[PDB]
Amino acid sequence: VEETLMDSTTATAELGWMVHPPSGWEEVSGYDENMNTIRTYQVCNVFESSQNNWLRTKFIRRRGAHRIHVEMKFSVRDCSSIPSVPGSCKETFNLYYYEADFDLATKTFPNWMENPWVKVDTIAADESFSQVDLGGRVMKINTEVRSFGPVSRNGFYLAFQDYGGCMSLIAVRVFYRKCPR
Amino acid sequence: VADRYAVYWNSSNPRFQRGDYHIDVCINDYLDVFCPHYEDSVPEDKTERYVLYMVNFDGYSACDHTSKGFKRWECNRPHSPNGPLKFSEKFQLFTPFSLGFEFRPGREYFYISSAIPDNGRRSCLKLKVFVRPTNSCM
Ligand SMILES: *[C@@H]1O[C@H](CO)[C@@H](O[C@@H]2O[C@H](CO)[C@@H](O[C@@H]3O[C@H](CO)[C@@H](O)[C@H](O)[C@H]3NC(C)=O)[C@H](O)[C@H]2NC(C)=O)[C@H](O)[C@H]1NC(C)=O
Ligand SMILES: [Zn+2]
Repeated sequence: VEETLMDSTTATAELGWMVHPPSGWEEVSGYDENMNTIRTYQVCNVFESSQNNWLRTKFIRRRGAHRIHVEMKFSVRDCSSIPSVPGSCKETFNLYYYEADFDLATKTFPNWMENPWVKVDTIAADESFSQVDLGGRVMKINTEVRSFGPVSRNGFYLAFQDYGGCMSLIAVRVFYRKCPR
Repeated sequence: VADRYAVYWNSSNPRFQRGDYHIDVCINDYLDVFCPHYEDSVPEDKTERYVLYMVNFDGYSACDHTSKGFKRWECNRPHSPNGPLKFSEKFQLFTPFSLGFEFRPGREYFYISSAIPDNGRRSCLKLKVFVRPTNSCM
């Protein structure tokens, strides 16, 4: 029933997603829950004030879906486990989407703000990491799933906004359900 | 250099032949390791392949990762598409991912490699990274 529209883990190359402020999100090599190598994104400008870092995915073809589901796997560092604690450090990030009939996204085109971008939600982690453990990684990657459904255009982009946290977007899986019944 | 330091990890590189290859960097600078790359017209015998390890000084000095290092990268694709296979390391203070790698100003870090087809594990190719103290970095 489930149909994947995009899955960052199957890239087997570079994601090449757009980063509005270059000094914010950046693409880096990472690991999957089942201990596998993939392409991930991270931000950690906890020493800089007024952070508003955006990350935009490639154009995602709709393929006959209206209700879109976004599965996000991520790690968020505990703000108290980072020495110089200003007070602006955060542990959440926002997810947005923008639909369009054509790619057309450039680097400026769709303004980088809540205005044109439609907010899906503020994503929080059930488990932030500080250190702990005494044998090896076993559980510290969060999984959050959200949905939205106006999507009527040929495709859409997804955007993630950070505002002063230290986090890593490990994977993003987008899918819809086209029930045979 | 600037902010990104390119390192061509092969035995023909004079920088490695002098055996004391090191780079002076500042927090948030990057290290880009370029694996040996050969066109398709090579019997893959003269083709160099390596496993790269991050080790401590003693491991660095002896060309031994055993009990003193972490396997870091694998230059196992001497025929990758878009140019040489490349691995990158950012000298960041805090990792946004569990037990990732963190670096500190004024400290030295080391990397060594062992040939895959194995030559002898003798005088390995190695690199020392000196992360400059805050006072030096602007
Ligand atoms: C073994 O190590 C050698 C020493 O590092 C490598 O030689 C370097 O190859 C680079 C190619 O990736 C050259 O860089 C640039 O390459 C582009 C190709 O797109 C050229 O146009 C540029 O002129 C060239 N130089 C720049 C930066 O403008 C390096 O110049 C070259 N270094 C030198 C002078 O030897 C070997 O490639 C590497 N070989 C193996 C076995 O993998
Ligand atoms: Zn030096």
